[PDB]
Amino acid sequence: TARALREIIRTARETFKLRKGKVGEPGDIGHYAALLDFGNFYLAMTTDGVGTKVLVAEAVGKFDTIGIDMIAMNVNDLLCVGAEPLALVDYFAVKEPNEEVFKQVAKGLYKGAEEAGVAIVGGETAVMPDLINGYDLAGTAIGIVEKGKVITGERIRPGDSVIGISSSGIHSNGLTLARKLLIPKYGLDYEYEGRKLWEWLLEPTRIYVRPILELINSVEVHGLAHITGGGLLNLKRLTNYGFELEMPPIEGIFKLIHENGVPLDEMFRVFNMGVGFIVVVPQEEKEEALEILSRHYKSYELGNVTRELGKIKVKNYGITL
Amino acid sequence: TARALREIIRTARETFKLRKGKVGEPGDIGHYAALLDFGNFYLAMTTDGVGTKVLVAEAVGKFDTIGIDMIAMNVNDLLCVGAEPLALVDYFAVKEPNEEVFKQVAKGLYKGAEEAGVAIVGGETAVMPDLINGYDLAGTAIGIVEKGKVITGERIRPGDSVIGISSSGIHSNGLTLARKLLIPKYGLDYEYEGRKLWEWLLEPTRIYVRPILELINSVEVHGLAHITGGGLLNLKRLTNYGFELEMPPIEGIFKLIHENGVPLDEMFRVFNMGVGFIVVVPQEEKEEALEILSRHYKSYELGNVTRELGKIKVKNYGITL
Ligand SMILES: Nc1ncnc2c1ncn2[C@@H]1O[C@H](COP(=O)(O)OP(=O)(O)O)[C@@H](O)[C@H]1O
Ligand SMILES: Nc1ncnc2c1ncn2[C@@H]1O[C@H](COP(=O)(O)OP(=O)(O)O)[C@@H](O)[C@H]1O
Ligand SMILES: [Mg+2]
Ligand SMILES: [Mg+2]
Ligand SMILES: [Mg+2]
Ligand SMILES: [Mg+2]
Repeated sequence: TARALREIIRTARETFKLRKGKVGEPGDIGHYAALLDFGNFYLAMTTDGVGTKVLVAEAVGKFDTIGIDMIAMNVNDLLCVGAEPLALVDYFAVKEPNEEVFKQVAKGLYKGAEEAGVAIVGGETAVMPDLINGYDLAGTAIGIVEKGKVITGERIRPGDSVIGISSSGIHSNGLTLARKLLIPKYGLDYEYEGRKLWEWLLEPTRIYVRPILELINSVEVHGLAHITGGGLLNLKRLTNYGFELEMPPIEGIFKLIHENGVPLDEMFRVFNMGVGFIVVVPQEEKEEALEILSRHYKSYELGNVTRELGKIKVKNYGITL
Repeated sequence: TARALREIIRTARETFKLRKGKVGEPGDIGHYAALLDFGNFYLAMTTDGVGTKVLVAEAVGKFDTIGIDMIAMNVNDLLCVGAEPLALVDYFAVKEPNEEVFKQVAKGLYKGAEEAGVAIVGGETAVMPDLINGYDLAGTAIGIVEKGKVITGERIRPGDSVIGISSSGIHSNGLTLARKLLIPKYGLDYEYEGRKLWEWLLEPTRIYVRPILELINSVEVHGLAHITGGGLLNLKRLTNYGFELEMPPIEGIFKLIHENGVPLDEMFRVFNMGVGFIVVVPQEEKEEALEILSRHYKSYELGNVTRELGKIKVKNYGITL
């Protein structure tokens, strides 16, 4: 996947000169959102989809929260440059204009937008049954960050505290491995800790806008990472320094996947393993940061930034990424 | 589709109040781009895909122009609120990450971006074979328009001049009808009026940024319409007044589609029929408008806006929409 993308990223970088010295001049590609220079402030913009989570929603006739996943995926990324989310458009590529599916999608769109503080300002509906085997929901979000208040991770230093905010569950990454591994063996109706497998797989992605905007307005923040594709590897997008981490107990759907033979190092690169968002703050700000985040969701002191460049050591599981 | 979309549109309008009085407060949904209030200017933002034209690219193995279709679909829509395109992200949802395909997609991306004057600032690559039967390429673009310079069509008045700019060909709408009607009977190698069927179907969408930016900076412009889905019906989005039009002769791929049994009333509602972009200007600007446009592409005085309401009379074809 990354080797195929090389040609597109290189070409994209060549277009940057088109907006040189002009409104909207961009930063580099590779971070959680693009930054566009509008003088006093940057506009941040990111585009992200839900993934094959939508195939579970279809089987049980419940798209009621898939719009939450879409909104969460986009606005949580905007947070990772320090931006306040403002607006979103949605791209709905569908096999058919199913009024039942669309009515369900609409319910979660409002719930998500209110929690994220964004207006849904437009969108695109593409009915292409020869191209789409289902209902693929994506979107694009923009937000604003003042010049001088971008948070890319360049301020991360060894000794910084690393704090994790609990995920609500599987979120929207790793669904293809989980679907292929569990559904044929167990059935979608398989009951695990009092909920059906489809409920574990469909649990809507958590939205972190309110705790993170409160955090960055109260304490000095050096890095912010939304845990999506790549798992804990997303931390290396913030800094060259290493991490020493104690990850929380493996529970819920992650335990079920693990007990079905996925190696532990693979799942910390694929699933969020209970931690959906990670923040990096100076050690002296650790307790206030935890107090702020713990108002909103269960949060963990995970560990510390080290001088072991490039390594992520999950000490309590004996895994090094 | 419009029926299935009612609950999504209704719900999206209910989210507008989340940004009431804040940066990014939106205008209404329904137009070619969303308008976001940033004080002295609006940010315009739109999201659009290529459509099943990608199936033709995949069947023949030629992907080096669908990046042009994507960028054209998005930046041409930005023009229709009077905005200058600035930046675009691409959403590439694929069955497989083929490096040859991606290498070609990147050539067309660069050419579209340079002609449109936009930087490609990021994007998203979703590998989902259970959900995608090919290579679906879409994107989101943003532009800027100063307060007091928004061109919505509200200034359109009876008597105004209606000018059409030629398309390059089929552009990116109606491909589902053209593919299903023509390929099984003729094959993609069939020769028609000097070109193969696949060349008729894959001709890249024209980009109108340079002629339209010159036009709005030179003359008074009352409305701008990019001719996409719905064909000439897109004029009804600008105004409730009527139109009296003479459309150019039926040529090339539209002629072959017509000869294969699609009535002209349907094709003026599906295909651009030779006109890719329409502008409405007061009659005293008509000749200067034609001068400017004709320096970029073949353009036509199509007709006038009428005091009569709601109808689009294509006079020389005896058709009323
Ligand atoms: N098709 C694409 N076109 C342009 N840039 C892309 C594309 N896919 C990914 N990128 C860029 O590569 C980086 C990694 O993106 P991704 O792997 O989706 O992670 P994330 O969503 O967390 O940024 C991002 O900065 C993104 O903008
Ligand atoms: N899935 C969606 N969610 C929100 N708004 C949508 C969606 N699909 C279409 N719209 C809105 O409907 C209007 C028409 O959309 P569309 O038919 O794609 O035409 P266009 O690209 O010419 O605006 C646009 O204002 C768009 O923002
Ligand atoms: Mg993302
Ligand atoms: Mg559209
Ligand atoms: Mg469009
Ligand atoms: Mg992404």
